[PDB]
Amino acid sequence: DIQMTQSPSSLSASVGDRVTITCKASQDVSIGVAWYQQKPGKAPKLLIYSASYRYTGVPSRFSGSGSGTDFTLTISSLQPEDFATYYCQQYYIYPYTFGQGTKVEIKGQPKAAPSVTLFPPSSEELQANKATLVCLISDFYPGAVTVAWKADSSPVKAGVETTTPSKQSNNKYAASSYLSLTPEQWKSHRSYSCQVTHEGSTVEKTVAPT
Amino acid sequence: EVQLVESGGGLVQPGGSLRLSCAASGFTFTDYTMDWVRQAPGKGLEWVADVNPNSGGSIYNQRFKGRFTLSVDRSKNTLYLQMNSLRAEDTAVYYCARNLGPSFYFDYWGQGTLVTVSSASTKGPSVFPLAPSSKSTSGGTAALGCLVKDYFPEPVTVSWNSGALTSGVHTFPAVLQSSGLYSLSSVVTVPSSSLGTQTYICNVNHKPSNTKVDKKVEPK
Repeated sequence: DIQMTQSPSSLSASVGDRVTITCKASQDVSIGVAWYQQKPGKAPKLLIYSASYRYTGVPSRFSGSGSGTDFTLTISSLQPEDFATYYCQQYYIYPYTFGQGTKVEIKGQPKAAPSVTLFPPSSEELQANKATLVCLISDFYPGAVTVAWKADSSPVKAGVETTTPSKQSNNKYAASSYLSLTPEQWKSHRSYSCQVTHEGSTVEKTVAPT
Repeated sequence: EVQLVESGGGLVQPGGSLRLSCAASGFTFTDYTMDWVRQAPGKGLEWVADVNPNSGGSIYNQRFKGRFTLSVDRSKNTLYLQMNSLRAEDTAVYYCARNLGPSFYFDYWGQGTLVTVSSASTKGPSVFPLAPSSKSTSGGTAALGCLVKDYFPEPVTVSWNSGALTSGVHTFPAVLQSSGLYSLSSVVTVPSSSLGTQTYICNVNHKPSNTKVDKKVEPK
């Protein structure tokens, strides 16, 4: 079929950088090419049509150029909100093929240590003969953490579920970890600990029964 | 304002059928061409089908011909996508979109609705209160919340006090457990563990199972 092949596949870039994304069509498509921006869990937004025409309300820092088989999207001055996945698309010829997207992710912003919030099982959960420890991690950058749990002083492996980090609306990151216990396990230790490591430093929270 | 509002998402068994709706407003329905576009979890975008609202004449991407049908209702400015014989690879966020004439770029999109095709059954969440505690946080403010436990599929929405409380609320993305069910949490930053005359109720809407839970959160 008709191929739209974006390059690179992902980019790390800093606020104020000029960024150039390429899109190669498998055959001459004239200027029948559009660019879209998409943020996690949101609909794509039309940026560029006819290869070089800014859509209404699109900021002037976004530009398209090219024709034939070679197309380009340029972001001249990367702002914090420009971080998202960019799609090219040829739109004249069935089935109106999208490129596979270029992920522009942020780099070089201020490092921040995670805030950690730890809750013990609720009295309602325990009465349903279940127990869940809840460890909520927010406001960290870069977006990587590891989480370990301890019963008293001993590492606990079983029953840990941890999310992948994801961007908050403030361009810092959030993540969650859950420890599943039986009520007897919960009651039989003096305390449990969530320990969150980020850039070699740890923030730990402890909680105790009753 | 042009708005495309889709509904009809949720879980369907393999071989099952599912019908999506796209209510269009803010523009002349018959002036434009209406589209479906889909996005598999973590994958690219794929145009699915289009229909001219005037004639009901539809064109389909080749993987969906005979399987999917589009229809419109002009009198209530609404577009449908009837999906049949669904399979696992059909699991995706489905968008409706709008285009003009022969050039199929999309200026307006719906919000997207997740269709999950799976052997498993829907399950409403068990919602538990997370009692206010000063010692719960690392940063010297107090916090309370709701644990939204063991539901399937995504999505769940959370608000507090029916949308009246927005300040200091943080709702975390779901984890998928090994059991195959999701859990998420929503936290509210508060002054202390004594709530006084403040009320805190978390409203958890799980459309896929037709379940809402409104959980009261109080001191231990």
